[PDB]
Amino acid sequence: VPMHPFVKALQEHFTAHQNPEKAEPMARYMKNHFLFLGIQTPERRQLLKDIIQIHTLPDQKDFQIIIRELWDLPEREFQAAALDIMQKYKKHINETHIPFLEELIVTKSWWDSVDSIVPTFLGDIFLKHPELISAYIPKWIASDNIWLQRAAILFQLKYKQKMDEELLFWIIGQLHSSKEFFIQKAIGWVLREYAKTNPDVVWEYVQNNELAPLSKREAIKHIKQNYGINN
DNA sequence: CCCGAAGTCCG
DNA sequence: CGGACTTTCGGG
Ligand SMILES: Cc1cnc(N)c2[nH]cnc12
Repeated sequence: VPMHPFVKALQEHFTAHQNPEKAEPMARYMKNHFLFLGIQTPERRQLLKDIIQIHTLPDQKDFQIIIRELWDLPEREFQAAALDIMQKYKKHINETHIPFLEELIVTKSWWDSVDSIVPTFLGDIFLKHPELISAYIPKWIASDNIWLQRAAILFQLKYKQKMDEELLFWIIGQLHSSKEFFIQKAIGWVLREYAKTNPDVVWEYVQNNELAPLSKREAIKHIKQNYGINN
């Protein structure tokens, strides 16, 4: 069975505009976990738009197929384009897609893909269906996979006043002893972000609960101005 | 335009 | 450890 023609067309068009000179630093930035074609986001977006204009966006019946086929291509720009394409099918994504999104998180995993899946696609799903959080979050925290652990921390990133504080702090408590940078930093990020909504609660939490030094420092990067730094 | 959100390099 | 500094991206 041949590659979906939309994916084949995207692959041809991206490859025709590859930049090996830019690809080397782009790959280094991701610690050489991936090959790159060397195409940065503004051009990558336009090349995708070109193919949509010529071929049209595929029927929704092929949405998951398109994403998987792009996920399986070696160069990282194809996963970035896959995420761009998933946004175009946003109105068709629902709670039944959580396992599909899980599988994207744990394949070709790095912060650039995971941080574009979790606070947006998964965040929106669990905002609408909070009763499903406990069907996934405990497993993610218990898993050996640091990207599922990061997903548990960051899916509420953008919730603002809809933040479940008890849940957030319970999740952070479960993961606060992790020595993994991407967990310590995720804890720092979600606390820093939620502090924009409720600084008093974040300040009290970080002053009175154990956190990795990196997590605490990132959490209070801004709000330490509001409370001061005691001698 | 601005500002706020991984990486290297150094003490 | 944390500060200083870097480019790239998204949002205002
Ligand atoms: C995630 C992140 C944070 N801070 C910066 N100054 C960055 N530059 C590029 N990505 C960045």
